[PDB]
Amino acid sequence: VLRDNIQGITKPAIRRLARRGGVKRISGLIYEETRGVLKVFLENVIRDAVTYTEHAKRKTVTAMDVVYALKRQGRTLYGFGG
Amino acid sequence: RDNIQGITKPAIRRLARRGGVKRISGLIYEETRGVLKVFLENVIRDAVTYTEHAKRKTVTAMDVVYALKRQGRTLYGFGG
Amino acid sequence: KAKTRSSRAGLQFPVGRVHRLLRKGNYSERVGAGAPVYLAAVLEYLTAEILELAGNAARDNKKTRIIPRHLQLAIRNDEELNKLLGRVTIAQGGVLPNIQAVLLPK
Amino acid sequence: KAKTRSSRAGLQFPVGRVHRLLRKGNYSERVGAGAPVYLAAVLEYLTAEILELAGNAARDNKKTRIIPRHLQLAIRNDEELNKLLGRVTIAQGGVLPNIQAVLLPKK
Amino acid sequence: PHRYRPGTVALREIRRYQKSTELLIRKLPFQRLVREIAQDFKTDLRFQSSAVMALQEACEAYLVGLFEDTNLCAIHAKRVTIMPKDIQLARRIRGERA
Amino acid sequence: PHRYRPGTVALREIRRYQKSTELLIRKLPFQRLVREIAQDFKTDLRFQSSAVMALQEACEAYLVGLFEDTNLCAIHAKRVTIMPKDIQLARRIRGERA
Amino acid sequence: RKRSRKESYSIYVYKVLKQVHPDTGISSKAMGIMNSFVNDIFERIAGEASRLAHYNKRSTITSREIQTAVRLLLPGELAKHAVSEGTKAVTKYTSAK
Amino acid sequence: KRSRKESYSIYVYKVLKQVHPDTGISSKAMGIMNSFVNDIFERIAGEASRLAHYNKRSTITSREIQTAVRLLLPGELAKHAVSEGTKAVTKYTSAK
Ligand SMILES: [Cl-]
Ligand SMILES: [Cl-]
Repeated sequence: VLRDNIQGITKPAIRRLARRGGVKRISGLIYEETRGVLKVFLENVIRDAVTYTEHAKRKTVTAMDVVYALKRQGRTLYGFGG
Repeated sequence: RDNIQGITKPAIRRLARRGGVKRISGLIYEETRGVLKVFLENVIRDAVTYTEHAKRKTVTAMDVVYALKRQGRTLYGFGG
Repeated sequence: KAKTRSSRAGLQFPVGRVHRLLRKGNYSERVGAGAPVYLAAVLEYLTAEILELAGNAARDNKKTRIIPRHLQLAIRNDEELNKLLGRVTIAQGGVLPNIQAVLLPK
Repeated sequence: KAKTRSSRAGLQFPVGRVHRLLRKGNYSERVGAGAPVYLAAVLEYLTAEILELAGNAARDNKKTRIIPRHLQLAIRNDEELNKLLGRVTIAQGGVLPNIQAVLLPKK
Repeated sequence: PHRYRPGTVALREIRRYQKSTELLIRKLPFQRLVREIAQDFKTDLRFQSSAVMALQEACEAYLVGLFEDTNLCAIHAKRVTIMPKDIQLARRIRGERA
Repeated sequence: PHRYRPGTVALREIRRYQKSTELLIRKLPFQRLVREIAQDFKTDLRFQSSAVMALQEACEAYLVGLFEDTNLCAIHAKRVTIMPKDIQLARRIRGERA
Repeated sequence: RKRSRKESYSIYVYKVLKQVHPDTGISSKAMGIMNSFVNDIFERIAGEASRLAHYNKRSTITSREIQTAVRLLLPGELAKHAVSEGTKAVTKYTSAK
Repeated sequence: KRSRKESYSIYVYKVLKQVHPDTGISSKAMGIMNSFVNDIFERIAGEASRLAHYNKRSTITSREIQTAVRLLLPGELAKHAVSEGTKAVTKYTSAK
């Protein structure tokens, strides 16, 4: 019902990420640039994940699909069934 | 010996030129010599591990291919 | 009589040698009879898709015989092939000519 | 009898379970008998090393249970372990405190 | 009137978030995104709550990783503000793009 | 006499070496280095001519690819010269050093 | 004993070269490179398929486990096509019996 | 009568209690140690798997592992992992 959710990654949330980043000062143009890179990254992982879901004739995406996806993408996550 | 200096200034400049580098600080030359040595050391290590495990006293192209593939620097046109 | 499965699939790629490399490869206990087909298919296709572009690259440099640089030129200029071969070094293939604008004079 | 092989290797890690994972993982046709030993040995040793450093992480922090963050602080602060876990995200692990100098105020 | 000088809170804000580990994106928003993005691949999907969380951990870790690479590029150009050009440069040298 | 202005020989030295593929390090120097570095990990080793050339074909590919990244960093600093603090930034973002 | 027998792909690279560019040839190093290239993409597809099957507790790499390996390893257009040519080749082979 | 999902968590406890007998570990943190072992399992079982394939062997022996472990593990972590590895095979063959 809200077809453009990329926005829900709110400026403050991105600021905080950037803080953990160790960033002191943030150009305004960033947020959108970030939102975009986020979108790509999620898009890429979730594609591979759903591939894995679909390959197992499941209608439900599992935590393991997301790990198999993150491992392929070279982006390996510990603590969900690794 | 110390064959690292055998990677003359003009050869590094040559590589940089393929790299599309217009201007080259004098420091670079020795730095490059450092990074190169790390790279050879690392590849050769794993290469010679692959040799030793086959028990050969001769290092093959396939040793070096296997290494490069491990090291994430896959090579075409020497086998494998 | 006898007929190479490759024939029965319409492929130049050796469906038989694939089926064997699969079993002796330790990829699984068991290998479907379709697997080495579909694979030889997909190896052939990408082999062609490179050679198509690399053959073109040779004609552009007035050459009958494809050298590595043709392959390099072919791959690096095809966005997809370039992606797929992202971490792959092509021997004796040098680099696409690129010189960053701000380095050019006047 | 009923002696376990871990028991003979003097390992907590299951030399049993490992030998079976090797065979059923499609790594090779035949698995040596020394193999699921030498492996468990190394998987145990590395398990120790991480829990050794992380267990000290949890002292410092005045905590009794190890949380991920102790693992993060353990791994990232050791040069070797960090090379090894180079491409490894550690859920709920966060980042080592680091602030670049040029960003600090001069006074 | 009492106010802190530009880039003083910022620095505190760093120390705060580098000491902690909690996900910094409000969870519902993030979840909604993920499903919006799952539509692009298969209609009427469903997600294990742990899957959704396994992503957010991944994304948040990536972004925080980028901004560190990003922030060293800003600093490379004797700056302190991070700018799209910096991320662009970082992704470039990483291999995320051409 | 006549002489070309600082840079215009370089730009050419670029065009030349991009359009070509000959290996740009002297073959024998390199090979001695390889055996120097190999003695470390085991003495009285032997190499197939090809195996040396496989290494030399990589080292050169790598260094070339590095300088490319290096150069984009130097340029990021509104410079044209490459310097060590450009290599090091590339290699950090690449993930070769800490 | 004349020597040992190093197989290759080089005869299938030619067969396909001539289908695609009958007037065009290919240096030794370039055949080299195209060999490395078949070998590399071989493993890659076999691997992702090996794991695919593992993950879903299958003993058997079917065509499906290739197709899905390929959908995963190849970019958009190169995968659409690889899936097509490989689906084509299977349907044919099957209706040859 | 639920699936029956194994893990390594009981061995992590066992080793936690050897090295820090007074300390413990959260679900999340075990979850991580679990991933860690499977990760470096697969990593080794692979490099070994290769080593064998590359030398036309059908059997992964301890020798393969020792090579895998040299290749995958850094300077000092490698020397020790080999040692505890060597040590454990030696202890096992003598034992019985
Ligand atoms: Cl099949
Ligand atoms: Cl054994």
